Amino acid sequence: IPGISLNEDNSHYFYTRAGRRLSAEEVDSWVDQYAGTQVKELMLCPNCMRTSYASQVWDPIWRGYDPAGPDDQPLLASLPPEERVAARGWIHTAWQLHQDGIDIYARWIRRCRQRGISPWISMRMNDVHYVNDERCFLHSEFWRENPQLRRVPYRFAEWTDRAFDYGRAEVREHHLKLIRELAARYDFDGLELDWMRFGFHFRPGYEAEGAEILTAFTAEVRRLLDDWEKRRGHKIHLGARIPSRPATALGLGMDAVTWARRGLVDMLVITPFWASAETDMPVEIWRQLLEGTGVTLAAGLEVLLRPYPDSPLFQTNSLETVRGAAASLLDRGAQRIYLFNYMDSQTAMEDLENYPTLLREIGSLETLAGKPRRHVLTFADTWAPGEPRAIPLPATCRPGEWRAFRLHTGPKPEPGEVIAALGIEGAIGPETLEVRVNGELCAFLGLVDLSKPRPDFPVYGFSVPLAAMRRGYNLIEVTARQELRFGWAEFLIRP
Amino acid sequence: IPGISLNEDNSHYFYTRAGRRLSAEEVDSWVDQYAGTQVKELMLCPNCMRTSYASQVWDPIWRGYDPAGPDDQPLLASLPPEERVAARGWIHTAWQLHQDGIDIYARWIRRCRQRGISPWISMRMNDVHYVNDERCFLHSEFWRENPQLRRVPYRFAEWTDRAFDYGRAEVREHHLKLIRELAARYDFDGLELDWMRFGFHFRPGYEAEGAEILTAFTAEVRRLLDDWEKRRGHKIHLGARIPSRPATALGLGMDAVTWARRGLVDMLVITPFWASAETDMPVEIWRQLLEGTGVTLAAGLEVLLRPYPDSPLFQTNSLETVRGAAASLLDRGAQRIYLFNYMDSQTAMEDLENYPTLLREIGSLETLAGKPRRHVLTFADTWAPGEPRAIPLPATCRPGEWRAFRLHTGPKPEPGEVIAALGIEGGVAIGPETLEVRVNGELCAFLGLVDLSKPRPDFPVYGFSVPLAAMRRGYNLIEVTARQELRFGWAEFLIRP
Ligand SMILES: O=C(CO)N[C@H]1[C@H]([C@H](O)[C@H](O)CO)O[C@](O)(C(=O)O)C[C@@H]1O
Ligand SMILES: O=C(CO)N[C@H]1[C@H]([C@H](O)[C@H](O)CO)O[C@](O)(C(=O)O)C[C@@H]1O
Repeated sequence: IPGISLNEDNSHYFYTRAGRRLSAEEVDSWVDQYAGTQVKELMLCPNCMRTSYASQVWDPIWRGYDPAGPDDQPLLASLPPEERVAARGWIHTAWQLHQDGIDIYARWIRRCRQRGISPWISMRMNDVHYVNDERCFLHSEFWRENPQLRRVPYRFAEWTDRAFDYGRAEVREHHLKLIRELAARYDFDGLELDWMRFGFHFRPGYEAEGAEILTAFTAEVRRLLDDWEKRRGHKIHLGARIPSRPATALGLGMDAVTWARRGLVDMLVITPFWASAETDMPVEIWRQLLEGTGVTLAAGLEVLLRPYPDSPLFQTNSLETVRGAAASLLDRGAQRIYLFNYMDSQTAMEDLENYPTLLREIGSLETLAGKPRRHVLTFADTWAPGEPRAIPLPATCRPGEWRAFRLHTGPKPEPGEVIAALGIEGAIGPETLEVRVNGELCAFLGLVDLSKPRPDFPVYGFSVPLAAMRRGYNLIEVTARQELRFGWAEFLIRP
Repeated sequence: IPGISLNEDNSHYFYTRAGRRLSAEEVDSWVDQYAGTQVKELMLCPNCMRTSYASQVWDPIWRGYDPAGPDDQPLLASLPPEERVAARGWIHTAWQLHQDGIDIYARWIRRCRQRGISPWISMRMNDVHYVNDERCFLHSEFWRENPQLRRVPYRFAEWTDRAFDYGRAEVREHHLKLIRELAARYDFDGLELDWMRFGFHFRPGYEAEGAEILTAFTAEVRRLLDDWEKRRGHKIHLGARIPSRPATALGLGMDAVTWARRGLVDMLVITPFWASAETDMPVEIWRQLLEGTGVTLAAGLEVLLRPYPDSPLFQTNSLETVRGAAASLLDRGAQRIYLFNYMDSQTAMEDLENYPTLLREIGSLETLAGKPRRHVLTFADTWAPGEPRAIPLPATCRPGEWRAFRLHTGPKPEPGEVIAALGIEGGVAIGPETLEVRVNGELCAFLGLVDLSKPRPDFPVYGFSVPLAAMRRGYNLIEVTARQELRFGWAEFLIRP
């Protein structure tokens, strides 16, 4: 079966377990929820601009920390009073584990290997959370002291504006120092260069030179791990997270076809940044690009599910919507489903009771088969600077005009019900819309009470004749008698 | 050098030479203007829904024609009186040629090799001109009698709604009858399948089964040409015209990577349909996709240059703007520049005096190098039904907001002037500090209003002096912020040593 790669971020475990002395036994139990599922690999993130373990070459999260002191101390001063409580949870929990001689990543790796999971280290290569606050606890003293090493000096409109420029040798050396320590300190099966935090690593306009620079950096990483294979006596993998379309990937200085062909990486994770999980990604094109290279292609899901970038909705995926994306992507040739931000609490799916069910279904077409699923239209949140953007929603239809929406619904539906659903933003009757799926007339059903995630405007349901649906993309065509704007579209498949 | 491939359409010669009695010598003389140029292959197109030659298996353009009759005769009755004169120039020149025992395509093929040019035939697979007019002279009787074989029966909002559905067996057989006759009648160096007239071949939603079907159809074509290889005593090439981006090509049922890997085709032309040349096409991606297949990748240019699909401007490329596109696409790895609608008259660049210079320059970075060129921002006119569209212009900038435009300018600039030029739509006057323009992060000095040569917008264009050493090989980034709300309708890089 393809199976699941699940990412545990750098902060979550420390935020959620704060205020309790953690025993080695408890730390170990975290790995156990993942045993005997479709999870093949845990990607354990130990860093932002700072480490959550006791690094000797970077700043740990607790550098500057007074354990005994009040919340209002120099490290937390720049935060509002209530946000210091959460930040100090992370800082104090990670500190107290060090004090107790517990290395969390050393214990998780060891427990993974007992429970038949492959343990990975995922490194955040260029995290910029809260760089609007130059005094923030989670920035490195290296970032604070070296404003000249940033990507964009002439403006500050986005956090990525203040990310590090890997065009600079001092910047590449800074990140290679952590990878050198991480190789030494931890015997992991694989290192995953998480380029997708936050995906922007070069001066605007120098991305072509950047592609050469990143390919050369990757080669140095692979050479280092080749040396640790001998010391460690087992193969060590190298993977990377990159954008969802191949033109955007190259446009952000990530030429992965070259990394693959030169044998530098053996896994690639195509993924959005954050704003929504892309239900539509061109997997088939990447498979053709990567033919013969021995690289596993993983399709990355994010937790949010949102219809367009300006939407005020911030709801997460549900078991049904993840079943929809999983079936789609596996059908298109994904060799792994990768879950970022699907954790056991706080940053997680809102229907959390379904978590164990999810970890045992979405890694295979046979386990998803004949279970209800939802294929929601969304959008690509990440484009190279000045690259034309393609955003389906929202969509206006004037009187007598036609609008089409293609949605990837993966395997041909089993015997059962198929609904096409359309949310209208801003007053329709049953004859205002004519809806066809693959040419075929769909019967009006009336208003549909959607489970979360759902818009906050009316959703109208159309009955699709079962035999209309095909394998892969499905085409919703509509014409309106009155001017309307669409803000949501999905297929629901219910055997 | 990569060189040029140049497409002569099915109608143009007959339109422009109408009302002269043509001799064999004159007919031969057409090829001669392409001799001693960077043109390597003439793509000769003999068909729409009707052939311009005397077919035995399809309708010639003159089926139903009364040579002696008046303009107002059955074949032309459906047309406005003025439009009848031009239509009949096409029908009567193609008819008279046949009456005088001249097969125009036989003669062009022969002359081509006398002149060192490789001659190709280029078939239009699904032309739909004027299908709003059910009684139009240039439709096949097969098309008129078989409305059930069209793509879309539930509406007529575009010509492509009445295109044929290649998902049907009877449609494939109809187009395979023409290929079988073309391979028998003409000794060509290769056949091009022109899928991009007009690009839409399948019922909306069935493009996945369409891909499997067109791959098998391409496999039958290749197998048939393998047979003719032994009869003709030399190699016959098979090529196709496909969309500009791999996701759209597959979405319209064209899996060219499979055609290339299975050895079905040895040339692919990536191209827009019509509405504008694309100056930005992902050549480098296609090159990675086709690696190890020996397929010749050609970048197709169209004659129109327009900034956005809803623009009312209909101006053609200039020598400078083709220099621009050509340099960009070669720099990116195009193994040929392919010209569509760049004829010798009527359907032609507006600066026609510069056509001989064009056919001697755009074929190599060496012959383009140091020469004035323009790199204009446009748009891709063709997307798969319901595929989201990425259109850069027009672009609104609110006060203190930033907008970026990435323009592919191919080779680094030689010692000279580089200008970023930006057209502002609407009735709003800017000051010289209204805009802040950066290229690859570097400030560009306001130059004032630019008087662009055609093609150009009908709204003010402002020029910014780019520091030379800012510019890089490949994509170059324009970043703009405005102190007042503005809409951009035009962007370019002008590079003049
Ligand atoms: O906000 C929290 C928990 O309070 N953690 C966030 C977490 C957090 O801000 C970082 O781990 C800080 O280094 O960041 C992410 O992992 C992310 O980058 O997508 C999402 C997660 O919700
Ligand atoms: O309209 C005319 C004749 O004046 N020729 C047009 C020509 C013409 O309509 C067709 O050859 C008729 O089948 O079509 C094209 O080649 C085209 O498809 O882009 C354009 C060309 O300008």
